[PDB]
Amino acid sequence: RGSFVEMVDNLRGKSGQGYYVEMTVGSPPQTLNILVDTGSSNFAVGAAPHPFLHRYYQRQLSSTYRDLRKGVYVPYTQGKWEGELGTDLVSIPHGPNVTVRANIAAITESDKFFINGSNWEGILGLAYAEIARPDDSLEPFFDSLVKQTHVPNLFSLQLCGSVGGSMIIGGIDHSLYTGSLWYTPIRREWYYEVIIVRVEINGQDLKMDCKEYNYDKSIVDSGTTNLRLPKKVFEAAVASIKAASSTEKFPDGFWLGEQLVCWQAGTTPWNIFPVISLYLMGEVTNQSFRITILPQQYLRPVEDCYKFAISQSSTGTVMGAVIMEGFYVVFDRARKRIGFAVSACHVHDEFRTAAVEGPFVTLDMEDCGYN
Ligand SMILES: COc1ccc([C@]2(C)CCSC(N)=N2)cc1
Ligand code: NA
Ligand code: NA
Repeated sequence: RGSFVEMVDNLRGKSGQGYYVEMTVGSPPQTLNILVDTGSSNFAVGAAPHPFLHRYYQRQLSSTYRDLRKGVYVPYTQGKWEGELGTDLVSIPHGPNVTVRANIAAITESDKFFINGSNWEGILGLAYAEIARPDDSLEPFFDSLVKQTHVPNLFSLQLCGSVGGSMIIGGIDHSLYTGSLWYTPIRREWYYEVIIVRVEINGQDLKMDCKEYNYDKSIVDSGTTNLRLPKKVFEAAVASIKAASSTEKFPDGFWLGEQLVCWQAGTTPWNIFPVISLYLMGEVTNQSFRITILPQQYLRPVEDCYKFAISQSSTGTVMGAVIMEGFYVVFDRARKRIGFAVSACHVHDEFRTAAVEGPFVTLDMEDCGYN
């Protein structure tokens, strides 16, 4: 409890391409880099010599492999994969000293899923069984871990925006945040669903029915890069951010993420950009808190040039890496809640820092939840 030095700095990544942890599967162990994803629930790994992959899971080499004689087909908005299901022994070298039998989807065919140039070979869905493929009876990795060990039912993520960070399995490390942790209830155990109750751009409420903030859901997701907002909320938010920094101008498509923009090294005009504040439902009736992020978070370096790291959605609000890189995030599954605290590693300046502040009084927070 409280200190987990061995798991500190166990995540690596490429900006925009996610964060991965090193894992081992099978006996003797085969080492793989695995994408950490709080927005899905399958543990799936490449199992065939696709040209983009550095390595892949060779089942024939594992004496502890067991076939489930079951296929699974998984499409996305863009990507897709299919695989064969099985179980085998799994470890996290820079994690708790335990081994568990878990479900593994051996990816045998894929399309627009593996990234050419990326250093990961699979994906660890850390979300709940409800959203597992093909159905909720396929036990997700973290469930199996908790059932078979004395590892407490929680994990936390410190993503430092080339990129690095920490996944602390089964605990919290207090050296990874400053100030206090504030908690938001997980509304339902499927995705890590939460309720946003208010959005401010540089102090200014957007005066939207808060039900719009959560249409049709809001989630904390480490596998998505951007802050994603519902169309209606997105429109208002760009309108408000456009207005706050119309001191200078950029092409109209930049806000849609259809192009980039540049400045000279040493001094970028950070300060003409507004903070964004999300107010989250708190632990207590009529009590909320807020997290505030800097431009440093929603202006993502590309290569001194930056892309606009907020974009629209038809799936609800998605607090991707943009949000999460400002914060130490605790997925406290045991008490059905997500904790936020200001990250010890987050990218700030001499002027403003990311913030987690409360309590605030918000009435009718239940009305913001979409049914
Ligand atoms: C970078 O490759 C990825 C990342 C994430 C995902 C999924 C499984 C679906 C898209 S969004 C998400 N969090 N998880 C699928 C592929
Ligand atoms: Na247990
Ligand atoms: Na601390």
